[PDB]
Amino acid sequence: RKLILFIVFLALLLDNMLLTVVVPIIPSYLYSIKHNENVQVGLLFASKATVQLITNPFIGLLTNRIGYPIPIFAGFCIMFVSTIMFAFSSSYAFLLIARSLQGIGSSCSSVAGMGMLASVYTDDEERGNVMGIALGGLAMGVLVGPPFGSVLYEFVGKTAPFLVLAALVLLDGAIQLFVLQPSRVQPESQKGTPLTTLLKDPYILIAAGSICFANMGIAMLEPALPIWMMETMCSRKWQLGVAFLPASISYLIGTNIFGILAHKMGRWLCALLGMIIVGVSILCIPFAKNIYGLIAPNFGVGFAIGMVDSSMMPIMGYLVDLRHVSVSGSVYAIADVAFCMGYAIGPSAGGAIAKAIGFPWLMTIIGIIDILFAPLCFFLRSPPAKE
Ligand SMILES: NCCc1c[nH]c2ccc(O)cc12
Repeated sequence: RKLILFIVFLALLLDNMLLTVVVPIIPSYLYSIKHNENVQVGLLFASKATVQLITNPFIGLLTNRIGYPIPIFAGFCIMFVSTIMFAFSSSYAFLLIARSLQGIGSSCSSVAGMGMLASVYTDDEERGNVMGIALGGLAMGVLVGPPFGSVLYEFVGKTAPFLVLAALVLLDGAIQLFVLQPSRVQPESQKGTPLTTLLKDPYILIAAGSICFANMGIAMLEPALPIWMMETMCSRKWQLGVAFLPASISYLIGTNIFGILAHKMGRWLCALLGMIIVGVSILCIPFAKNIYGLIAPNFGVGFAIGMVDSSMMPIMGYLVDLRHVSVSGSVYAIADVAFCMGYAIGPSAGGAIAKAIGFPWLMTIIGIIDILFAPLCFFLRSPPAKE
C-alpha cells in the first residue's frame, strides 16, 4: 500500500532526471561534432513533448479500458530503451527517435502512475494532499539531472550518465516485480469527464495559460542556454551543468514555502507574483556576461516556477469541482496538457527565433509576454457558477 507511492515517485524521478541530463550533453555534443544548429536541436528537444501530447488520449483510453499496471510496465520498458539508446547512438536521427520514444514513456509513466496512486489512496482527505509528492518527484529529478549529466560526462565521457541512469532504471523495474507480470488482463470502470469537453470552457484556459507560460519560459531557456554559454567561452568542470543547479535548489524551496503560504494571501495574488517574477527574472539572463552572473537569475526562475506550480495545481481542481463532473484523472489531465503544450511550443518557436533574430531577444520577448500576461489572473478572484 505504501510502496506504490515510492514507486510512482521514483518513476517520475528517473523520467525527469533523464529529461534534464540531456540539456548539457546533446547541445554541446552536437556543437562539437559539427566542428545554425538550433534549427535541429530545437526540434530534437520538442519531439518528446509533441509525442507525449499526441499520446496522452490513447494511453487514457488504454487505462480506461484495461487497467493501470500495463501502461506502468510499458513506461518502465520505454524509459530503459530510451536511456540505452541515448547512451550509445550518435547520429541525429537516432537521437530524435529516442527522444520520440521518451514521450510515450513519460505519458505512460505519468498517467498510469497518477491513476493507480489515486486508486490506492482513494478519498480526498489523504490522496489530495499526498498528490503533492508528484512535485517532490519532479524537484529532486530536476535537481540531480544537470550535475549528474555534466560532471561525469566531463570525467568519464558521454556514456557514463545514461549508463548509471540505466543502472537505476533496472533496479526500479526489478523492484516493480511485485505488481507487473508477463500476462495481465485488468479491470477498470468509468468516471469523470474527458479533457476535450473540459477545455471547451474558456475560464479554465485562463488558469492553464499561467502554468503553460511559466513552464514555456524554461522550456525555451533549456535548448539555448548551453549554446549561449558555449558561445561565451564556458567549460564543463563546475561550469556547464552547475549553472542549472541554483534553479533546482530554488525550485525545491519554491514548491514548499509558498505552497505552505498559499491560503494566507489568496492563491491568485501568488500566481500573479509568480508570473511577474518569471517574466522579470528571465530578462536578467541574457545580460549576464559571466558564469557567476547566472546564479542570481536562476535562483529566481526556479523559485518562481515552483511558486506557480504550488499555487496552480490545487486551483485547476478547485474550479473543476465547481463547474463539471470531477475525478482525479480530469484534475491531472489539465496540468499535464498545459505542461506539454508549453514544452512543445517553446523549443519549436525558439529554434526559429533564436536563429533568425537571436537568443537574448527571444528571452526578452518571452519575459515581456509573461509580464503582460499577469493581469489575466484578475479573473480568478472568484469564478461564477454554472449548471
Ligand atoms: N526542461 C528544463 C529542465 C530544467 C533544467 N533546469 C531546471 C530548473 C528548474 C526546473 O523546474 C526545471 C529545469
